[PDB]
Amino acid sequence: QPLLQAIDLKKHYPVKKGMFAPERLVKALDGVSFNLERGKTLAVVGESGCGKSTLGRLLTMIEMPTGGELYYQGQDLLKHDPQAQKLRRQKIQIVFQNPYGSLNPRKKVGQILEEPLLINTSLSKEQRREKALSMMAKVGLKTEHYDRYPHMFSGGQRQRIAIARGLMLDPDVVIADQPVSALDVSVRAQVLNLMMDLQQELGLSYVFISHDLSVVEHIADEVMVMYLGRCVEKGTKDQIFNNPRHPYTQALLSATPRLNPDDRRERIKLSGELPSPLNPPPGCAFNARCRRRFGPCTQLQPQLKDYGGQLVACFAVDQDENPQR
Amino acid sequence: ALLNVDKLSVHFGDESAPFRAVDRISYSVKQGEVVGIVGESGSGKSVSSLAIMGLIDYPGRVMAEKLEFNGQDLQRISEKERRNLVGAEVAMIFQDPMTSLNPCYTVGFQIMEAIKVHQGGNKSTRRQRAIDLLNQVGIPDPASRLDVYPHQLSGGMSQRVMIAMAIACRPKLLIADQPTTALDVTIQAQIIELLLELQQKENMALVLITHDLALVAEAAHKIIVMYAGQVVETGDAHAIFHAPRHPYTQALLRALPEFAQDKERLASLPGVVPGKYDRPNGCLLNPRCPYATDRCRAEEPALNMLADGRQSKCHYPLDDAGRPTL
Amino acid sequence: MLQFILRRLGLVIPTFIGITLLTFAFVHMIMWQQYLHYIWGVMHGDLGISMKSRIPVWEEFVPRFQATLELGVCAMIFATAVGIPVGVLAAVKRGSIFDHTAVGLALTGYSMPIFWWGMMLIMLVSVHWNLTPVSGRVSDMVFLDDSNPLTGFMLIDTAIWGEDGNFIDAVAHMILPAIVLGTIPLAVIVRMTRSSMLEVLGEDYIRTARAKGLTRMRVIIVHALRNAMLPVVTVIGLQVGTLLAGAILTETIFSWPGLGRWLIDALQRRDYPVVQGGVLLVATMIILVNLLVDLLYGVVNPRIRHKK
Amino acid sequence: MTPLQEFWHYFKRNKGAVVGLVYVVIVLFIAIFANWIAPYNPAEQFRDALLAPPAWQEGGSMAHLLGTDDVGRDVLSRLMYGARLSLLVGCLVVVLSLIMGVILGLIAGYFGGLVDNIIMRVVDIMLALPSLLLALVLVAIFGPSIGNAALALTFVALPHYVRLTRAAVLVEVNRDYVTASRVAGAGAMRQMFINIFPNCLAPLIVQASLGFSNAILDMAALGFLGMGAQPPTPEWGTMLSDVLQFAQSAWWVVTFPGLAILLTVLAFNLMGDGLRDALDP
Ligand SMILES: Nc1ncnc2c1ncn2[C@@H]1O[C@H](COP(=O)(O)OP(=O)(O)NP(=O)(O)O)[C@@H](O)[C@H]1O
Ligand code: SF4
Ligand code: SF4
Repeated sequence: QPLLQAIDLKKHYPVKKGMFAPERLVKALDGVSFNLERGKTLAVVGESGCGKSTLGRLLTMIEMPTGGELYYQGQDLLKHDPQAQKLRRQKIQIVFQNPYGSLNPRKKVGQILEEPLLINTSLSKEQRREKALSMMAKVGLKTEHYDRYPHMFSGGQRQRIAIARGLMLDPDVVIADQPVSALDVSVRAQVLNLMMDLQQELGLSYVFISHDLSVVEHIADEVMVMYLGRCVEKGTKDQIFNNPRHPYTQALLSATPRLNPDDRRERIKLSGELPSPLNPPPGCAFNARCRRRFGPCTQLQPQLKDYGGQLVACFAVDQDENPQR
Repeated sequence: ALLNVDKLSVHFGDESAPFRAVDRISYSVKQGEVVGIVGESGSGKSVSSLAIMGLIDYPGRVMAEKLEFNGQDLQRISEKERRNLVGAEVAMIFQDPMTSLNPCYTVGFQIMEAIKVHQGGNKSTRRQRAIDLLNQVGIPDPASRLDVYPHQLSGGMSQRVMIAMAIACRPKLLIADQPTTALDVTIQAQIIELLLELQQKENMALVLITHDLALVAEAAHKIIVMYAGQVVETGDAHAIFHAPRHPYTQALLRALPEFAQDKERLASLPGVVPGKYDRPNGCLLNPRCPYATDRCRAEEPALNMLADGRQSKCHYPLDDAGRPTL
Repeated sequence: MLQFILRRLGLVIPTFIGITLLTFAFVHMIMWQQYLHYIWGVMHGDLGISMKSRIPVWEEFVPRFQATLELGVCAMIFATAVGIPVGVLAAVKRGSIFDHTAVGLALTGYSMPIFWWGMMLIMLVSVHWNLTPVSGRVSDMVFLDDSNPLTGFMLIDTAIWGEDGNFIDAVAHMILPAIVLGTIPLAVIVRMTRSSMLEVLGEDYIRTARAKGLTRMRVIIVHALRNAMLPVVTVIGLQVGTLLAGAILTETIFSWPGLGRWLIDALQRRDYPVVQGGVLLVATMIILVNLLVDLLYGVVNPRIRHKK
Repeated sequence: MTPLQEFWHYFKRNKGAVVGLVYVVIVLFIAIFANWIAPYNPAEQFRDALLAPPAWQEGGSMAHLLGTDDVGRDVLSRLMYGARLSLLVGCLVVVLSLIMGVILGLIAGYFGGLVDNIIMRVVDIMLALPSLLLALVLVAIFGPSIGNAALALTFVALPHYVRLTRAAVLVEVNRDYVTASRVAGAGAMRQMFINIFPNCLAPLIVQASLGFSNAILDMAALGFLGMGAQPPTPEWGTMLSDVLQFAQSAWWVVTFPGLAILLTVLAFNLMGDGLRDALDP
């Protein structure tokens, strides 16, 4: 039983083109599924509007899904029962993209860290402070920082406070919504080192959401590539960065810049711009942009299939692997 | 050289204790050259560009020995004569494409205004030129695009309009401050590709300033590395990221995932960038540097010109083995 | 634009039905279908009889509405024509002696008791310096021949059908009322024009305007002032609503024929029919002015105009 | 620095603000200790002197510093007792309109939905008629008196504070720290009063000082029109009720009550922009 099962998660927000128009669904997420196991990072990669941050919000129940199943160790988290609410509130936690907006600017760092323990635990004030001090210690802040306001800290130190608040209930899963994107190179390195040291000590699993493929290449174990709310390709890090099968994965891994002249790759020349989810194209969502476009691609929606242990959704790969078509 | 910055300095605040946002920097740009400027927050990259453009406002003060562009001293020319250069021989693209265009006027007004101020001409010829110029940046259906307000564009389309508006009068130098932050990876590849096709077709110099070293290593010929408001290394793109001569450049590379053997821990420097009150005596990296020695606290390092043609602001420039030449 | 203006109508109608129900509660208490009969009364013009005059509230309202509208447009023409240039100039010259003087005088005008300011100007520039007339909309020397198709607007009627000097009387009586009433509008417009201009002069599109090599004039007039006038349009709407509070105060000391003097006299004499009907006629006109201003904001602002 | 000392260090940059605060302090000390400081009782009619000039003007008397009104009462003692009633009504108007208005604005902004529609349509109906005209309608129905004027002013000032609190709360509720506490398990009473309220407090401290300005202007206006306080009461508005007849006979009677009002309101507006300057980066 994997630590977290997602089965067919869907998020279909409804919208109005003004008063007189009929309601229409923006299918912001459709049909994602994964197994996450204890001590591993699963990475979600894709450009803007791919659904990657409506996912994560579903996994932490900031927003309720419009279909699918979400199991922690065989217990369905999507039940409304208070007996299940306590479990999901302890076990699954989030670190947000913005270090300036995710901390309350009129509370002391001690209060930002004690708030989770007031709400969820029996602990007296004397015990609560020792958990907060020991957690600041674990993320590399000082005891003297306890009384300071978040405006007294650098962007890197603010992300360490956000991580410490997440870790405060001793979780098993941390969702990380683009967590080092706003940071400079030398402080990005320290926040990445910290997150991997916490995975070695606590045994956390991360669902890590990122537009930077370098960092994913660095930290991830499995990768999900997403386009227009659907997964396009899923596999181990080794497969995705050495034998990418999907035309969009091949485009991301070539549009990503690299230092070493020996690490250059074939240039793939994507035209146009990302489809609006409010006006989605028929068939495969990449058919407006794909080099490999074939007869089925404008008619039918591709589904993930297993090719050599790597899942991919593409009618051209189906024809490469089954020449009988 | 097309541009000749010499001992440029830019200060903010009271003259008894100034914030040295740029501190005695000196660099040059040749015709048709692509120059990268790289450095983390607080490094001062943008302030040299804003000083050439005259965009440093009332609390800030620009001092230099030589700030020649195209043979014109940008510190001695009048406001009349500065407006003959800015937007017509030197032009600039900025970081946020969603706010860089004026909300209240169409894309076509904003391009046709730039043509009017430097080249004049009737409505017909200015429209035709905006059409051609939107064609040149790869806009789909230019004609129908002129009457489009900025809130109707995407971020990538809005950078393409900024490039169109900047190249309108055929400048000799194009400056780009982080043109691809907060923009998607496949759009970033298109924008840098477009700027490099324009650098080849128009023969213009391109100064490309960013925090991402990998983008610059692909695009640029020559790279300038900035720390704490001053230049710390200058050299060819191919060499600077393979045998770095300054300890900051070495650390800035070893902190990138590119050199990580899978899960092996990344290197970093201790400490933080020296802002207004934290300025060290001697070398500015001295609070942080692995190789620090007493000379580096007594005496500020010269920008030493090395035998391979590169420059390093260090007393003990790194050998090819990555160790100080004590 | 339709999917914007139709939502402004969608907020106006519940507000308007509200004022008809609350004024119904007031005329009933001083057969739910008695509300349908009362709004039939309102729509057929059958507002009550004023207890002292014994004349219908509508027959009294019309002349005084006119007389209030002259003074209102003069107060706003003064406040907008003086205020916007001073606000632009102050923001363009930030920290200058001009900027401090403009901020200080705008605080002084926004803090001022309007009735007292009128008494000080009456005392100074009609009693001690004998420069302006002390009261009234026009002097007793003006007698317009009724046979002519008079508009009821004294500036217009005396310009077209007056004898020699009668228009000069009609303007000389109006300048003190307009300056006194227009002082709070002018103070709000100078303040809101500065703050709106200074936030705009910080925006990245003005860095682009200077980077294009434009003259400072084009940067202020063309690029800055259009973005800065969006909030100015807004507050001008709040002022042309709230202006009738200044009318009650100014019309009393200046003995002006006007809605402010007719309403406060009715309140002091407990002539409930005038205040019961006049609250409906004031509140409906506030709703129409707000509705027009929102339509103006919709055409000016291209984020609202072009979205749908 | 600590938030209180950082506030003062920034507030002290605005000299005008300091001037205003000085003034404020001064008039509050006059308002408290009026019974000891003021020369004569507010109601005492002299008759050996009647409409006599200020102490420096010829035919005036140095016994009555700011001269005398038409029924023989000293202007200086009356201005000081006017200060009591004007600042006391400012306190009730601002304190009750903050308490009721901030609660309704948080209830409207956080819970949203039907509750927001009911609150905001009621506030929009309440603003469909000008401030002073709605207060006059209330006071004429219930009766002219200082208490009825203070209550009418609290009721009319309320919608402004509701609308301003809601506008601040909707800017906070979308921010990630409100979501983070919602995921952590915080209930609505905690989210409103322990998390959102201290973040939206910055505008309300500005609007408290700008609220004193409108409270004493509208109370003076009410007084002037004979609705706010009755003729014997020493109130700055009432003192100007019927004075325009004296524009030739006695300039002091028309001048000093309104100059005092202007000074007071200007002082509080000075503090208002001083607080604004101290509460943004
Ligand atoms: N509450 C919402 N109602 C309607 N559409 C929404 C809502 N939230 C997000 N969307 C749309 O859902 C699509 C994708 O969701 P979003 O989380 O924004 O994408 P992402 O790729 O995960 N993150 P980002 O990089 O910021 O675009 C976009 O078209 C959004 O505009
Ligand atoms: S399904 Fe067709 S259009 Fe889609 S990625 Fe595969 S080949 Fe391209
Ligand atoms: S000059 Fe000295 S302190 Fe500076 S980088 Fe080199 S070795 Fe380090």
